[PDB]
Amino acid sequence: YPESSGPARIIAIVSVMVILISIVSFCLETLPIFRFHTYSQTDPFFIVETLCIIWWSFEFLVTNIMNIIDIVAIIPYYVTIFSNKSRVVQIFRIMRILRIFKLSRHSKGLQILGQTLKASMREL
Amino acid sequence: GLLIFFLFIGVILFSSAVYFAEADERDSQFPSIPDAFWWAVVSMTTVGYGDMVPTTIGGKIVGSLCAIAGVLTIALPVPVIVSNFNYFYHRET
Amino acid sequence: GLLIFFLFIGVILFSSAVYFAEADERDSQFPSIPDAFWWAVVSMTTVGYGDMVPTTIGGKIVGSLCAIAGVLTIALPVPVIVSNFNYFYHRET
Amino acid sequence: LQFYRNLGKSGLRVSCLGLGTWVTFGGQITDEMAEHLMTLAYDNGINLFDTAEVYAAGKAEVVLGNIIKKKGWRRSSLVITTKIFWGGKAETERGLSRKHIIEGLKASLERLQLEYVDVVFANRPDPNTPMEETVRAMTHVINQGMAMYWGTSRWSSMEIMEAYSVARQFNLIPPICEQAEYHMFQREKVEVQLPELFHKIGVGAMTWSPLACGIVSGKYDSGIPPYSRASLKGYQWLKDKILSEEGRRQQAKLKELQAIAERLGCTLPQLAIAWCLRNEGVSSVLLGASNAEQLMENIGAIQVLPKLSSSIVHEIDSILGNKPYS
Amino acid sequence: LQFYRNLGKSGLRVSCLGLGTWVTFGGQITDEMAEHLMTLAYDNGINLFDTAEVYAAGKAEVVLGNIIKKKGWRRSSLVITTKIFWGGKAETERGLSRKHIIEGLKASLERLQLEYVDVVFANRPDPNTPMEETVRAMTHVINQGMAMYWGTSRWSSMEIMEAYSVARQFNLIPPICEQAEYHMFQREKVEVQLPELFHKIGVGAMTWSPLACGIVSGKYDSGIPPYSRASLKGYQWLKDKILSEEGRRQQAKLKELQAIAERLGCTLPQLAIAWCLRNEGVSSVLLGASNAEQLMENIGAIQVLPKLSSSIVHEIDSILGNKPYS
Ligand SMILES: NC(=O)c1ccc[n+]([C@@H]2O[C@H](COP(=O)([O-])OP(=O)(O)OC[C@H]3O[C@@H](n4cnc5c(N)ncnc54)[C@H](OP(=O)(O)O)[C@@H]3O)[C@@H](O)[C@H]2O)c1
Ligand SMILES: NC(=O)c1ccc[n+]([C@@H]2O[C@H](COP(=O)([O-])OP(=O)(O)OC[C@H]3O[C@@H](n4cnc5c(N)ncnc54)[C@H](OP(=O)(O)O)[C@@H]3O)[C@@H](O)[C@H]2O)c1
Repeated sequence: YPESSGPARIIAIVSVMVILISIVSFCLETLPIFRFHTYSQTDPFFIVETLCIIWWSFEFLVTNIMNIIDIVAIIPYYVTIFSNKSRVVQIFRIMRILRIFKLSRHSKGLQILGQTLKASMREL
Repeated sequence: GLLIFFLFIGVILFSSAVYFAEADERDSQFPSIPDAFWWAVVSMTTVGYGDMVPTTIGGKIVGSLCAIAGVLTIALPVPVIVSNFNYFYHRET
Repeated sequence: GLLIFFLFIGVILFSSAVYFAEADERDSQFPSIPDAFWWAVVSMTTVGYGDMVPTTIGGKIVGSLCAIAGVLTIALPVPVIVSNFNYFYHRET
Repeated sequence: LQFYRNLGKSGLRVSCLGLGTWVTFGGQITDEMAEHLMTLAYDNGINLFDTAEVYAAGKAEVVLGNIIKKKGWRRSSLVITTKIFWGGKAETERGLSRKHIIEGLKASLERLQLEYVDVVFANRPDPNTPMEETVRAMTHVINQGMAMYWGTSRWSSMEIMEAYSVARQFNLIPPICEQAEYHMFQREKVEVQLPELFHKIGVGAMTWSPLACGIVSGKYDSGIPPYSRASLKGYQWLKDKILSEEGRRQQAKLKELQAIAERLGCTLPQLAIAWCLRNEGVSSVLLGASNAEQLMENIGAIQVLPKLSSSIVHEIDSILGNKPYS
Repeated sequence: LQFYRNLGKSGLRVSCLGLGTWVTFGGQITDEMAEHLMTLAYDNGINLFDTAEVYAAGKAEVVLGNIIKKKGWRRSSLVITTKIFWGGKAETERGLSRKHIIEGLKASLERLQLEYVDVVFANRPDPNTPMEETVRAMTHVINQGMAMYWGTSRWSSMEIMEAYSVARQFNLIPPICEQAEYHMFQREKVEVQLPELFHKIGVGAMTWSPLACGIVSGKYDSGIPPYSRASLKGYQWLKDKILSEEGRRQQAKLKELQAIAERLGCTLPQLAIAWCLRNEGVSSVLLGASNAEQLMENIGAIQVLPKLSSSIVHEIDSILGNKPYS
């Protein structure tokens, strides 16, 4: 409950950038100007990233669809962290993008589209 | 706003898919995700320049949806705006 | 009339932006504004020939909007004309 | 000791061991295997890969090309060679005429998905074409940037010298290499004829079938194993060769050579291959392999090379009893 | 007095001062600075820019190319030169073989975003390649329109003459220039060896490191300044050179030269550079600069040139005490 009163409300803005920038970073990785322990893989695109990776797992405890939007918003991360010290785990870096869906928690227009879909499965 | 927000979504979303689907290519026309953006927009809006297209299968699958989703996306906030003109036009008439 | 007037507007408007956004280019496909016109129309109407496209970033941003605005523009006077046929068609039926 | 050597006296540096694609690529092995073989080799520093239009009706070139594109290796780090001669059933689709050298190399390039090969070879001599025509075509495809150098395969040293003098006569490009068969039971040409050409006009040797199609490996010491080349459909001729009286006589000698191998601390194939590399006149040996094990083993031939002492060599000559009359 | 001179005896007119990109472009300085340096130079009439595949793993070529495209200068008003030799870690990615000269120049061209360079250089001699192969490759890339002329760098005058005679032998194109190091503490080759080649076969000199990497500037007269090349990571060798006993002995002489400079009314760098241009055999001096100030100062060397009288030159020879034995 963001807009609960204003104080517990602006706690939403601190979730916006943590996304509207978590995305910004996820894209700059693929940049050519920024690209065994190297063939797979400390580094900014790992710095400001976890700078929010645990920031997520925080409210992650502070079920439902809207919630799974934060679980999967951190799942693929600790998954590859887990072995072969020396194309799997590939299906998980591409799943980091779903993090954009975390926006629906503050985008009514977006969530509207959500039901507009399930309420149209037979159409699609 | 809604129109743009959706696009932005479909774009960042589809640009990423088409990339990790071409990544492994001696021809991939997508240097990176931010690059694909151009492709994303042009595809969703059904312009189809051609100055950038998927060569692999994964990409062409991704692209297929990108074209379809493009229609659905735009074809939502638009109708409203359509009515708003529908009105105002005849009101002051 | 309205349809054409709007286009004319979006065109002269977008052709100018895409120019001053490519002006500084060893590749700019836009000799001048009057040239961009062709691009403008083709983009707004979602044909997407490709015989002319933005190469820089500014231009591709400009172009993005040009595609979007294209839809909105046409999708205003049209609906009316749509109804006018909707009627006349069944009237004489 | 030196893993890389110049092809003849050209400035092109090839690994002393290269991987071929005859019988295997597009034919006996799967593309998965092909990719595995090539990766294994490339990672081990081998930069030479030989193929031909004739192999598997062109399939081999396709597979090789596919792998190179998929692995995305830097073209400048590779040395692709291909051979031309038999490019079809039509009269005009074979030989070394200007028409076929161009059409053939262009076709192979298309299958290889490469802009060019590093060395193009005349798969065999062509008595129906004047030498001048051939040298002009090779020179043409090189100036056209479809090849970097050209070589001959199965040519007598007389024909190689003819090509060379013709080249000097018209200011064309001389061939820089000859692809000759060479193994313990086939040593006349590489040891007698070719050496003079090397010291006189710099032409080097890139030998093939170091194991005599697998005969010199020792895998046939007691019959025709299953899935062995000799057992493949279309290779009855190889089967005949092995079971013949001479085939027997040969096998009997490999048994003698095994002891040599054991003394050197290596395996028979490793010896047979290192043997081929003992003379300076040999720039590289094109290896054949139908699985990863074979290739990983054969590359060990490099470690044997330093042990091939005059003594060891003489000994081998005695066992083979076929050292060519100097 | 004459700001523009022919490169050797070719018909190519270069400014007697050119700007290089070693250490700086793509490396020590920012692209903003790079663009500023190049604009400054271009606006001042300098039309020569040297680079190499080896510089910054190729980054220098990229930056230089970027600037040329952004400024939108007319290609016909520029003279871009680039050097080839070290193009990668792979065996086949270095040297002057036909394979590398083509692949290397083609790669550099791609980084430069240019259809061609005006002069392509063999960055150093290659003993592993026959001269004929090299001259044929250079001639090839020129007929292919990837280069307008070709030159040698760090070649003995013997090798330069070999290339030349080989060229005449096969009706190829002779090199037109040699890029030799040349400054007050390195004068043997440019003053003894090269002059004969200039008068005999028209080969000219395009010298590098006129300030001995900044040593002859005088900025090290009392230690290693901060942000100076000697202080860069990867240039300890330069630091060693400066602090060595000979390094000291050198600095001691610059002190003597300063007086000469003051008499001439210029600065030490201006003198050191004008000095290099005193002989006709030198077509141009490639300058190095890490900031606008340095470049704006160095170009002043042109005004000093007319004052280098026999007296002044002799005097300098005495101070340096190293005039090469005629
Ligand atoms: N210039 C020409 O006209 C010409 C002619 C022929 C070939 N070539 C070239 O030369 C290359 C090599 O010829 P090649 O294949 O005949 O070579 P090879 O070395 O004589 O024979 C290789 C074959 O022997 C077997 N083998 C290899 N290593 C073995 C090991 N360690 N243990 C057991 N068996 C082993 C394998 O066959 P199995 O496992 O199937 O029994 C393999 O396919 C060709 O690929 C081609 O590029 C050129
Ligand atoms: N042919 C070859 O193999 C070859 C080899 C080497 C170089 N080259 C070419 O020759 C060009 C010039 O070489 P170079 O850079 O060694 O030239 P240089 O003239 O010997 O040294 C230039 C460097 O000295 C310092 N400097 C220059 N002017 C100065 C001034 N007025 N006051 C104080 N410091 C000053 C700067 O370094 P800091 O400010 O960083 O101390 C600058 O980077 C290269 O860029 C390259 O194009 C060719």
